[PDB]
Amino acid sequence: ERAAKCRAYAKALHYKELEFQKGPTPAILESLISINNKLQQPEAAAGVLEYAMKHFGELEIQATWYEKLHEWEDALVAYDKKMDTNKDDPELMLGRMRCLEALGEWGQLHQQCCEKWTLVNDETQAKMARMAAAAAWGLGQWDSMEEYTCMIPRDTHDGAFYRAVLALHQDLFSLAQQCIDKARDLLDAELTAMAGESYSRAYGAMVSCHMLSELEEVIQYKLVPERREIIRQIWWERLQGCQRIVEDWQKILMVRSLVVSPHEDMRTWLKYASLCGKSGRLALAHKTLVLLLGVDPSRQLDHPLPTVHPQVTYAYMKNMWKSARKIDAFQHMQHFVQTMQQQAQHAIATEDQQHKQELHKLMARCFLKLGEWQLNLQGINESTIPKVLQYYSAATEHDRSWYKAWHAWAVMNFEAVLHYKHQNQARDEKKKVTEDLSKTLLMYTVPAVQGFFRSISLSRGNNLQDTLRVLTLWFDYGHWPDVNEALVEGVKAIQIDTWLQVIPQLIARIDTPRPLVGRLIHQLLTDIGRYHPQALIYPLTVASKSTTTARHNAANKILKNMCEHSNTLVQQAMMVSEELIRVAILWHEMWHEGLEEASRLYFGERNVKGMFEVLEPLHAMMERGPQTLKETSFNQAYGRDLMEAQEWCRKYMKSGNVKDLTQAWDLYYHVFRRISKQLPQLTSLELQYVSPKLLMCRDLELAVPGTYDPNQPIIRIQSIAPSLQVITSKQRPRKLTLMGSNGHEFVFLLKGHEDLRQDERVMQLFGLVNTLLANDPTSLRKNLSIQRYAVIPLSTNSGLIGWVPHCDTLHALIRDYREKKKILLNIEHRIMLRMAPDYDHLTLMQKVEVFEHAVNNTAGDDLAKLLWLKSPSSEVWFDRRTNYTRSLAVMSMVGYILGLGDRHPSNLMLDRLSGKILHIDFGDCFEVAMTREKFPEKIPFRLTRMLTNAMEVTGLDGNYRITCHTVMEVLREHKDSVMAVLEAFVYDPLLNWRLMDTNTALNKKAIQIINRVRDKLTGRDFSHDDTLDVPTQVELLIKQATSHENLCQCYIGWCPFW
Amino acid sequence: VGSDPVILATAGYDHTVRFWQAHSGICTRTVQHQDSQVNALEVTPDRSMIAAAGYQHIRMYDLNSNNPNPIISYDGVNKNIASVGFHEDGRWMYTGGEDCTARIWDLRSRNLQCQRIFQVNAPINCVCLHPNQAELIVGDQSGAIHIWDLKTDHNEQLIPEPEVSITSAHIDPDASYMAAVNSTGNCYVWNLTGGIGDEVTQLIPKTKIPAHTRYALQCRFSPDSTLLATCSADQTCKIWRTSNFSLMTELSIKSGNPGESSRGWMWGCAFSGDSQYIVTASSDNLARLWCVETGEIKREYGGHQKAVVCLAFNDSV
Ligand SMILES: CC(C)n1nc(-c2cc3cc(O)ccc3[nH]2)c2c(N)ncnc21
Repeated sequence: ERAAKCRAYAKALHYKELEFQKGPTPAILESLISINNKLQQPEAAAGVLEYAMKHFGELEIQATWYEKLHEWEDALVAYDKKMDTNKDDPELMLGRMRCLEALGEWGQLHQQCCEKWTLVNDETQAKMARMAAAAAWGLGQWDSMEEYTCMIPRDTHDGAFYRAVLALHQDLFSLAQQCIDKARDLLDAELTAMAGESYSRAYGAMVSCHMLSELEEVIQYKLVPERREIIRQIWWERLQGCQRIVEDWQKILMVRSLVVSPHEDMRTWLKYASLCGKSGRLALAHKTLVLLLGVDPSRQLDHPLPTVHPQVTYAYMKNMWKSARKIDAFQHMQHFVQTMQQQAQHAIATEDQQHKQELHKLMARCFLKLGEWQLNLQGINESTIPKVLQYYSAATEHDRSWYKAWHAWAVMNFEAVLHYKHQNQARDEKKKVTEDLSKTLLMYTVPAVQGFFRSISLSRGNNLQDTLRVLTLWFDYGHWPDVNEALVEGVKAIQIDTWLQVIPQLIARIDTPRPLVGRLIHQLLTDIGRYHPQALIYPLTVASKSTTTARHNAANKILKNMCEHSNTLVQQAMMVSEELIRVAILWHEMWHEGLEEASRLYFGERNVKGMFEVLEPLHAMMERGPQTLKETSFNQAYGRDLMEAQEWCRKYMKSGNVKDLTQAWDLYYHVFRRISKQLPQLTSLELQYVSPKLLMCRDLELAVPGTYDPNQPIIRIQSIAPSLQVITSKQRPRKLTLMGSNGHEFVFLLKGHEDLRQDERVMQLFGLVNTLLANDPTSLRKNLSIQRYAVIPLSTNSGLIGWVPHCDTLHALIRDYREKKKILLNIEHRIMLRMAPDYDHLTLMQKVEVFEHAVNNTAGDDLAKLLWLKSPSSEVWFDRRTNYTRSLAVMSMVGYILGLGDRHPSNLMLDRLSGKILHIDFGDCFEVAMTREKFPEKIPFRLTRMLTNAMEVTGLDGNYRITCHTVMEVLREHKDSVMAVLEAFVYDPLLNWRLMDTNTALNKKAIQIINRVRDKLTGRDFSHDDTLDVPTQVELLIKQATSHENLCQCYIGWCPFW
Repeated sequence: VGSDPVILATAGYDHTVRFWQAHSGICTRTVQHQDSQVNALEVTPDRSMIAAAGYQHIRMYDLNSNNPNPIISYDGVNKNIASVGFHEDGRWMYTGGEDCTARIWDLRSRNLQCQRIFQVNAPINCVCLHPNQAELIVGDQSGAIHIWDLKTDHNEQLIPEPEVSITSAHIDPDASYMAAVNSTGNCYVWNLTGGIGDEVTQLIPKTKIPAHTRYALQCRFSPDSTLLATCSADQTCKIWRTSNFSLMTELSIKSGNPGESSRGWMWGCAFSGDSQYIVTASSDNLARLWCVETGEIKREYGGHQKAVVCLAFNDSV
């Protein structure tokens, strides 16, 4: 019955929206926030209110807007403004008061109640009572509570509630007992009275019911002396666990206050204060700590802080820093530590070990802040570097374990190395120079290495960054024995597990010319070979077949070492990969691309030296002789011609004719025409013709590609499905399907000619970003995540991509809808050309019209509409939309940092079961797509018109933007991890090729890209000088991603009207 | 066709440049301009030949030879050519391009090259020459207006509101006023400190007119210096009193019901010599002749298949 109630609503919202589509009225606007609320979709509705503001300033009084926007702090100062400018206006005061009762400002709420008591208004008299009761409750004054309770009706849940508290203070537990059971029933009946279209009062009933059950434990704490630990435990646990915004916890604690004074709870109230500081209610956080100190809002401001409670002071000190006063904050810390170490070294009379310890651990935290703050106040230079390093090492001493302490120390050391290296590039821009430089860099490198190692061990599960960092030093330091010693110590020390995270990076340096570096890598890889091979074969197999000798040499060595070990795995994985590369581009397909290229060089470029380099590897390719039926069938129908076409080419080499060369091309064009015919015929491949070995494979010990992870029992290639659908495309990729040793099937895309190694590290980045999103509570609240793939490269050409189920490309879903609804697929295109045949060459100004002309005479629906018709219900329609909006936004921000270009309608897709969106093809990364010569992207991410449409009405105001900042905030917080990963494959030696395409050393280019990235993660991506906070930068991005000027410039294929 | 005392020229996306006899609506001659839309048309002061600024070329058809094809083509510049303008004495021609340069062409000599170049960061939408032939006003997409002294080669720049592309600028014949119009749809008016001859030539801000909500596409002064005309993407040519800077007459083409999705932008205008009439270019494939005072549509020159983006209009003796 309850699941069927929201269905009625969802289906009403659908129309309620479709109505708003036809004309936004404050009428609908009202009934939209309401229905979205019953649907307990708060943030979506909060979007509706934004639209309410930015169009109708018309429930008026900016303070009433700041009040519905739950921004009490803004509404209070706006209500003062509106009260002092105007008169008394009985309602202005009520709002002015509500702002206080939410802010917990009992001091002002009680005063404002008594000081203004003409209140000839009798409703004003009624409302007055409820507030000024709780106001007096926070101010001790029980007489004042009773007076104002004697004015709250016993009919209201509120009237019955405050009686329970007055009884419990004056010790009347039979009264208090009954008052609770009546307040329960007066709220039970009230939750059916406003049966949906209510405030966060359905969420705040859970606040009152919580308090009522807690207030029954306060009863238990009066009569039975033997729950004084049971009760405090549940109180304490249902707190670190519980998540209720500041305001509610005030009230919840106030219930507990009737029994335990704050000075016995301490940890409770410090935990509470802690939260008021993170959420940013510092003025409040303070008042909690001043009470706990029992000493001044340090009004005696020049005086030292009281060390009476070392824990409380430390809170105050950081509240001070987070607050305005921060040189002051830094001071009190230096001194506080000094007072603390003396309070240890002397005052520790033996029989007090726990106090000593907690005291050393509090200090390590202080030392970390000291280093941290010092940096923020001064920056990094010759005078800070020693001090913070000392501060951090000091922190290291007093905690020994603690990820953070060891981290901070390593990162400092590592930034000292950087600070000096980057200073010396400054020096060389304009012998004893290098000898002090090498002494300098060596001095900070070794401890850096050391630090990262102890930090990694203390993470375990969460250390990608540190791990990657160790590598930067390891690879970057062309090895001076000192650094090498420290690494080899570390390698021994830290678990093997670790390195799996990093395998692609290691293999990128298999063939390091530096000798001391290679050795360790090989050794490490072979030990990673010993425990979890599988995690190693595929990647090693790729390397073992590499044009570059060094690579495939040293790759083979490791594989050899793995045979004394797991031989038939190395053997199976060896052949499975070989065969898949044969199956990827079949013999004739390679002749088809190689003949097009060779004809461009000859007939179109007069290049016969380039042409000979195109054909000769395809001739030598077959020189080995056919090995599969398909290779022989080809050989018959084409081989004789081709072998003798080369004959004529090799007569021309020696004769230097052109009639010798013209007999060859006579034969060459013959087979091209034959093949071209048979190419649209390739719509399936059967194993038994194409690769027999693979058909034969039964129950292998090799694991189904990209499925291996410890924790999880190994899933093996139990059999390969006999047929591969060939998706007809420009690269006819195959749809390979394997049978798993667990039963379930595994599908893949077997791609021919795209270097999948980039998209691999891209996945790596997404992995991390997922972890970050799982760990941010808000993002976890909303299920925010990226869809990642299994990318298993096979060679520089080929690779395997994990097949995601239930997905169609944006383009597909549309193509279908348009054909179903009888609309010409490319209509916006045809319209544009009808208007301006020369569209591509128009002025920006001119284009914008042609573009607008198209948009205005075509449906913006499709995607919105086709996603409604798809839905089996309406709640399923609704959640598929929630999932959509969010997933799309997540990638909007992530995609931005990555600089992910080329987001045309065939490069993204939609999971038709969840509603979520997914991006494919991560070639065009970093500004690349925008830096290109012809048709440069101006868009930061596709936020196109039918994507906007498909969201809620009031889309970008609602869930989209909210989810935008959230994601972006997580990203900016963890700006270092995110950058660790990115640097890792910008400066990857085998991937720098995607930046010399600015033509159609790299040291300097790679530098830019990463700076570009940091800019994005610090809000400096726009104005060089400003430092834009998230919501601004976000707003800026949406703006840019939306601008008709930007879109009408997009390459037509991108479909800027979709 | 240049022998008629009234030259009226129309260009657009339909690969023709059409010539009209003002007083009738009959199209006189029509010329082949292929491989691009026309961005700007301007008849040379000499009335011998007309210039057609387009995509990476300025083709120049003859008004006297009443028949042929381009006499002069100018090439070798990439991206669009936005504005043309001539200097009174026969031989100089100026151009603003998307390639961020204002260029000066010697019409009395050979070379696909140009006598001078003035680089800016950001493309140049419009270029016009102060009546004193001494200074060229250059507006670009960044929202900067450059006064280029053709003697001192001194550049001096002025941004109004902009972080906004200024779309067109113009300067009244009497050299008292200069006007810039931008993509916000604002119109800026400056007074001219007539430095000239041993020059200073300063600009003193007078008004901002909130002319349009949509893009403002061109601005122009009547020969009188009486009126200021502003064409826009809001399908409108607004004519402003220079005494008041208030709206005198509004010419527009906006359907007659909210659900018609536009049809046509007001791309350009040119006043008549006696400032009595105004010509109008629009994306609805028409040029139009309006009475400046009543706002009467005194004629409609129909012919072009595709949109119209340019006019040129000549009244010389
Ligand atoms: C044929 C269409 C529908 N398609 N393209 C992909 C695809 C995903 C993908 C991911 C990459 O990182 C690089 C290239 C890619 N290509 C895909 C996929 N991964 N799963 C299911 N269908 C898919």
